[PDB]
Amino acid sequence: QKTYQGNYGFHLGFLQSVMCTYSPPLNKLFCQLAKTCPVQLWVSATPPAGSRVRAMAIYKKSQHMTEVVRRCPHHERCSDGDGLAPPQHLIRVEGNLYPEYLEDRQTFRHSVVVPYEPPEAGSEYTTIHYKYMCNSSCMGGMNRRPILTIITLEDSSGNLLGRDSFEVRVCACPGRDRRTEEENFRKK
Amino acid sequence: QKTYQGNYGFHLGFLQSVMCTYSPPLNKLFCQLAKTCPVQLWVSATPPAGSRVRAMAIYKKSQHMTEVVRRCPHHERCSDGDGLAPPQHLIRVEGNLYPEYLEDRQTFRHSVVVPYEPPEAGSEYTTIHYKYMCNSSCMGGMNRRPILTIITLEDSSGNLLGRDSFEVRVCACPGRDRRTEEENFRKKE
DNA sequence: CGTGAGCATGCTCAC
DNA sequence: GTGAGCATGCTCA
Ligand SMILES: [Zn+2]
Ligand SMILES: [Zn+2]
Repeated sequence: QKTYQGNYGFHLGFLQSVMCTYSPPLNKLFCQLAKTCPVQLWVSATPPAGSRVRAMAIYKKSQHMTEVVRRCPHHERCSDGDGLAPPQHLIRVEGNLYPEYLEDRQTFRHSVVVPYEPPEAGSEYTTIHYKYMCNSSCMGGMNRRPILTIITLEDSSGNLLGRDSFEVRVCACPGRDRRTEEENFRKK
Repeated sequence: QKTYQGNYGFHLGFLQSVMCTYSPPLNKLFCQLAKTCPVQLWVSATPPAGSRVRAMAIYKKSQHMTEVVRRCPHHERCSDGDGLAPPQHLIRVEGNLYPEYLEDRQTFRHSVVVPYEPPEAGSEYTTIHYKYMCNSSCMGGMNRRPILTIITLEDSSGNLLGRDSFEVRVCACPGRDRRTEEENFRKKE
């Protein structure tokens, strides 16, 4: 997808380095099922009060783009809910008291929204912890299809203020697969 | 709880083997998902009328024996129904007009019973076609746990007249895995 | 119909 | 827990 730093210079950042690892040249996150991944939110200017941060997954390949990304039938019933996220949601937020799990009434896409909070004292960014509740390979779900996670900064009214994204692969061996995908990578 | 021929010499045989292939030394059937496997029903003397044949799967390993063998959530919902077999049943019967899919309300175990039919003209055994609707590897299902299929010959009152059983591995490459398991089995020293 | 090599990807098991 | 190697479904010459 195409980014939109917008008027507040909004963009993501990732801690360097397993259970979670980010590849810059690929701008792809590799992580294990249900493991927390910290994502940094950077702005050049403080967003208006009441701004929100939304996370959503969409299939990368054009031919799958219209299909809603949801958990596979096995994990959807594996009883591992936190009492807040609906079972069919792939993406969950950890360490936040006000998550909102939504489903678009038109597209039926799932998303989890959290309030935007300015960086703590001494920091240049604010961190949000995300979890993916299915592997990219789960049958009846992502089915080995790569996805993109779209992080959008919106105002209290739900208007787009900024947007960024990264590709993600939820798998058993993040470190192994990242290396495999980086050496198989061809540029131009 | 043990194979046994009974008053009718009831035992199983298998057309010999790939899609579907049996290994005598292993007494194990290696087949592909949803592919028909013909198993032969042998008897020393014809059993009474009203006799039926039931098929049931159970996990081989003791620490799994108590868990019901059923289809994984993905396949249970993958609309491949045939209009009769409940969607969660692993074993289905092919080419038989009236199979009966039951679920023991006490053990919750699935089984499919079919009426017993004497061999055709010029044959010594009767053949029943089964097929498995999940791979042994299905996550949420057998999850790589080996199962045993138990075929029982019972009369119209449900009384056991004989029993037999074989191991089964439903997989993508039956020939590759049969060879591997037979190779590994030879290592009994 | 019918072949076979290599790989993708969750799992298991020594050090 | 850390790297090696296996188990097992899929892709495609
Ligand atoms: Zn899943
Ligand atoms: Zn299955």
